[PDB]
Amino acid sequence: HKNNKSWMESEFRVYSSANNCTFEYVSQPFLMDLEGKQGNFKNLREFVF
Amino acid sequence: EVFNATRFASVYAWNRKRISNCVADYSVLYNSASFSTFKCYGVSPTKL
Repeated sequence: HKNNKSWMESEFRVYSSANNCTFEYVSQPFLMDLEGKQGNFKNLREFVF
Repeated sequence: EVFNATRFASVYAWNRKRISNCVADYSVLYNSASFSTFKCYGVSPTKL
């Protein structure tokens, strides 16, 4: 967004409609950054569900 | 936000608020001397 001079994320194309909401939770982001450059000797993420 | 709500709801479009994953303290309800009607069915306010 040029007006706010920052990157924004609002086009949530993932889903069309939402109904029958049963749970909602928001908290701090885990293990993320924000840069488009190139890096060397960085880290790996591993999750188990 | 439901009991002390700023705006009201029309009955034909009665609002419904879902409450989950948060501490419930129903003692705050009958301790507040602001409800002229308090009737329960299948449960008692004392044991809530």
